[PDB]
Amino acid sequence: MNKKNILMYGSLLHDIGKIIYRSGDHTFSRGTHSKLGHQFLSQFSEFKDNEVLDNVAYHHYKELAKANLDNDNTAYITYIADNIASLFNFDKYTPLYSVFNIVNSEKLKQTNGKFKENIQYSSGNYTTLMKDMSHDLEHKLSIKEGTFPSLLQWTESLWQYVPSSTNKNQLIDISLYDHSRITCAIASCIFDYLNENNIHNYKDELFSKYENTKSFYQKEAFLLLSMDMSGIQDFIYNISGSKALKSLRSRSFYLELMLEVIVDQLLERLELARANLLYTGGGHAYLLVSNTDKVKKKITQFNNELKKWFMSEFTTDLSLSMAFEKCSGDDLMNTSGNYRTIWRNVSSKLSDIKAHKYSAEDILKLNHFHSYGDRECKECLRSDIDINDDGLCSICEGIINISNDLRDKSFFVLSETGKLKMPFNKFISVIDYEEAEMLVQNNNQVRIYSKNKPYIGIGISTNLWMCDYDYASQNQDMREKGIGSYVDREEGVKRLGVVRADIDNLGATFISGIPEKYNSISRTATLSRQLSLFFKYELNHLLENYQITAIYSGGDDLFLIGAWDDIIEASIYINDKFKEFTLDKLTLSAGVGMFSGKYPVSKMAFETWDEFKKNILEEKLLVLQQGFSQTDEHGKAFIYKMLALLRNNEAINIARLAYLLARSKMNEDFTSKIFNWAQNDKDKNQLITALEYYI
Amino acid sequence: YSKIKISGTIEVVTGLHIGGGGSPVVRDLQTKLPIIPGSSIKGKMRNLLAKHFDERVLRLFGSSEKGNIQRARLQISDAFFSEKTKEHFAQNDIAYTETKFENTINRLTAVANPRQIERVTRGSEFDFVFIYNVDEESQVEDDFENIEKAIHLLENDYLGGGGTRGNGRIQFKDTNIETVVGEYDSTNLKIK
Amino acid sequence: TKVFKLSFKTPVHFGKKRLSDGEMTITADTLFSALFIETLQLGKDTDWLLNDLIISDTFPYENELYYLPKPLIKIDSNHKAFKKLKYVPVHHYNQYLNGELSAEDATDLNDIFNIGYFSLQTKVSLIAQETDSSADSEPYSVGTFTFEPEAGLYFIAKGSEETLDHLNNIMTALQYSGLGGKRNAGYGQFEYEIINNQQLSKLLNQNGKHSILLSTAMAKKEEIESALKEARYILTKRSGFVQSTNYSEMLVKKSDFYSFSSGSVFKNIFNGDIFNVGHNGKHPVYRYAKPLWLEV
Ligand SMILES: Nc1ncnc2c1ncn2[C@@H]1O[C@H](COP(=O)(O)OP(=O)(O)OP(=O)(O)O)[C@@H](O)[C@H]1O
Ligand SMILES: Nc1ncnc2c1ncn2[C@@H]1O[C@H](COP(=O)(O)OP(=O)(O)OP(=O)(O)O)[C@@H](O)[C@H]1O
Repeated sequence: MNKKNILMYGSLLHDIGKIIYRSGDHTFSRGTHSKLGHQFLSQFSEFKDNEVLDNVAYHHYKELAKANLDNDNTAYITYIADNIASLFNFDKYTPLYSVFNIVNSEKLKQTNGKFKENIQYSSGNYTTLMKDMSHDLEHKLSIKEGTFPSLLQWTESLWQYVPSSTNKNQLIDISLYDHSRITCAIASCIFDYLNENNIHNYKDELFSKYENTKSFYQKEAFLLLSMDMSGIQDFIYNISGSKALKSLRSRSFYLELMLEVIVDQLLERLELARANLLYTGGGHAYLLVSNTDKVKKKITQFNNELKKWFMSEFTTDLSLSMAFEKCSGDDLMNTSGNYRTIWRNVSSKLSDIKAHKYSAEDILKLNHFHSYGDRECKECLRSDIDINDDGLCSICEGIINISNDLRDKSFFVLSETGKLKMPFNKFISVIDYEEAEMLVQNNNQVRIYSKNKPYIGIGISTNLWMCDYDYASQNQDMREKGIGSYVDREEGVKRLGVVRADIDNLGATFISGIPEKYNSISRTATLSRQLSLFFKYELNHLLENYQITAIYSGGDDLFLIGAWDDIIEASIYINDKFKEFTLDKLTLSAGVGMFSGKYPVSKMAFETWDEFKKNILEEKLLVLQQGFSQTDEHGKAFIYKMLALLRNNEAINIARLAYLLARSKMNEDFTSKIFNWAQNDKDKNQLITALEYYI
Repeated sequence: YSKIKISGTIEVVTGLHIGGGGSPVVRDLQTKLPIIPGSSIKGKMRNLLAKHFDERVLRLFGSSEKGNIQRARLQISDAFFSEKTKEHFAQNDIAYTETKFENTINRLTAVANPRQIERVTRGSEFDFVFIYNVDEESQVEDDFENIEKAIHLLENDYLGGGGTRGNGRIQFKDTNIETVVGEYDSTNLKIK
Repeated sequence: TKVFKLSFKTPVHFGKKRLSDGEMTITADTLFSALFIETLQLGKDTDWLLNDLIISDTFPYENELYYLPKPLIKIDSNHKAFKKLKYVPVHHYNQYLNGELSAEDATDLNDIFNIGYFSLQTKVSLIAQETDSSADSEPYSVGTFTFEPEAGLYFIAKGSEETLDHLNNIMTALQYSGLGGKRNAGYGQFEYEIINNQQLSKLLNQNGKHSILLSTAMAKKEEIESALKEARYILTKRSGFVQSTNYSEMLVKKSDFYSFSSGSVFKNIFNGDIFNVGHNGKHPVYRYAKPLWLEV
């Protein structure tokens, strides 16, 4: 095996022995984690590679003291990597803690919650996980050059809530999956930096003396890279046609998959692993790559090619900017909070290299092409693109095709023919799992992108996360239906609802984070993963009982559209369920408006807690609904006269409203409560809102 | 090249209903006073003056969609409540909008389903401005004859919805015609 | 070097891509186009007011506060509160250029920036077979903006005194035409007043090293290489149709043109030019690209 792949396959399993010791029913070597893990991996044909066994068995100082390994043996990089990612009585039942508590615990420290109140884990669980991983390791896992992403996926599937270090004296918030992933990432970066910079006897380069060791932490061997999609909003919100629902779910997905293919292709160029990706979503992506001249030269060339492409189709609507910054490993161990400095510095370099975007010859070429062009796509508000039948270009029709194909099929394939046009001379088509398999033994150079589906284990199984829900398919006709399919609800006015939400404390949370003591790469990485998985699974589950289709969701943007009443109810449910998952540390701000059917959705988008739930919805709305339910003949006329009196805030109007309520036939309690509320400004505004909701 | 200004005020003889909201009526989203759009004036005037007969219709309002292009020669703006109507309604304490309750009768069933349609108050006054871009000297007499006949027709017709059902009758008072650009005389042109 | 103040009293549609779109301010492209069309309608001579007049974009005002765009200058600290901000009044502009603006001040300035609101007015078109027989109406939408009783837009123009006298005459002609989209349907008339504000004059007549581009410009072919040495800028595809060029309006459409936005910052000044976007036409069609520089 390539020595880099040896680092990969060994590193990602360095602390495997922990799950084995913690098991207790699998403690063959009750001495140290290293020897036990070494013994466990040593029965299986595929992972019968020996140097991987050395890597796993020697991940710690004491063991390495006597292994007499070569001055070049991959395990040494593993040692430094685990140290970088990082009195010692490990309690096997230690419950994992959610990072979200600690984030804003500086202001308000709440009772540390935990995953599965005072929960505790038990021994047999680990034994079961041992069984499961032996099963997958005999039947699903196999060793080849290209299966490393699959190994990473299975680690992701099995370990995301098994605590990594169970030290009683440390704030336990790292899953073993996170520890393993970041260790593998750092190991890859170290290997490239050392191999490129003409050092081979790594035992003497690193391990020899702690002062020399400390220098290696100080050498700037790492580069952090950033990405940013420029023109999200105007590309996603330039729709006027009749397939508003169908396009938007598809345009949003096409842009998302564009970001994903860019990042994957870049990683392929730099010969790095999928682990080095730390965050994707929205338009940003962060990559941790090697600090070599080779890597930087490739990055410059790849930026050139990408920018030339994006000019060759869009020219203002979409562009990508990348920037990188030297950083030293000493900064990754939260030595002087300098992680925050370097992270802000790369952010500034990005925000200031999005200024100078086009060279001189570029802007000349943009302005001097006198070309015979037709006019603007009805669906896609764009002139430059070249229309065809029904006043639609080829790209918009491909978007419509992928829109039709979304609901029934789940796997997404990157191939040379496809349907939609992908950056580096590729295309996407759509298939099913049997078809995916058939492509797999065909050995086509393919990647599979899925609809939130693990347990794939198929070729390049890449469980990309995207919240695809639509109540429109729950009707008797499974085919996707238009925006009128929610308008035509008779339980209230035939109108639409749209909701937008932003995390208020998210800039600080990814940047400031937990102060002065938990600011490693590992801990911010796990926080990122937690927020991402929340917005890419939990929405799908939470939205089930609601007549809503999910448009764009992820990062910190929540964009859902559906029936009026349903949008309000789902918004309240989502706010509460979020406050649960963030342990009441992070807040959401959201806006919901009433928009009539058949409006150009590009135009409705540009228009768009405890108080509203407890005071308005729960008390006033309920008593009002009961009041009208008990007493008939109170049609929209009576309610609207109530409005007519209320909105004009005058005392003579208060007397008139008293007369009107007297002429009604409600129970004395209802009338009395209404009149008492009407006497008070806050209460009367709330009453106005509540009765307006009644209609 | 001169620009002729036709200004005046229009009274709502019977209640008016433009109802862009529907059944609300068009308003301004801050002042909360109703307005009467220029599009309404122009559309109804065009329909009437055309049904009266063409080239003149193309001349006054301009179509430019039939393989030849003609620029609009009459510009119509919106109208708004005058200060006089506002002060009068305030002093006498009159609301600005009336709401009429209506009803429908089914046949073979005789169950009534009611409606609720909002209507601008009788007596309200709207101030309007028209502009005439005289691009040809030798046609101003003809074009004001046409606009005279159009206004005469609108006097005897309705604006907005439900006019067959009894609303929208308007009146035109206090029209003055002044020349505001150029050196063309307008002391002989006439509009009721 | 006078400035013009525009009051409207009728809602205006200004447009970016579709008739249901609404925009608050417009650029020197549309302004210069309007002045040109009114000059031709008047039958006056066009050479004088072609190659001597410099116009800045439109910039909004409130009761007694005047506004200019945000310089895209590199401030080294949130990177959030400044992003949501577009315009900075004349009082605090030098403060912004020299870092004397604080985050709470940014929140306050944003809070005070209520200078108009947006709306969509619905309309129907019954010229269709509803005239003839059973046939649905075809509702369409328009996008409008309305200013509060003490808002509007303003210009900054400079040139010889004779050029400014001509500009005054043409503006008097224009105040009774429109400055927007659906002019003939009842949108966009205005009354204008010429006022000399001491502070804006002071701001315009400084001397510095940077430059803030207040209009939309594009350097000529032979100066762009040295023009773009150190700059921070945004490009905008500016498109649109033309009025009375060939037979079919739908067939005639200006070639797309890109120009720097109205906030870009430059080291080396460039003069602009009135660029043709013309082809397949009976007369040249002009687009405007000449900068009005603010030197600090
Ligand atoms: N497909 C999408 N549809 C809708 N919103 C999206 C989509 N992808 C991302 N977004 C959200 O839209 C927000 C606004 O994107 P925007 O156009 O402002 O781009 P940006 O990355 O912030 O660049 P810029 O700084 O130039 O504005 C993003 O921050 C993201 O949360
Ligand atoms: N998990 C995340 N990790 C890192 N950055 C994130 C994450 N989620 C969202 N973001 C960032 O948030 C941006 C979205 O900006 P948006 O305007 O929606 O809100 P914001 O400015 O972050 O929020 P606020 O101003 O309320 O703090 C994305 O472009 C991205 O850079």
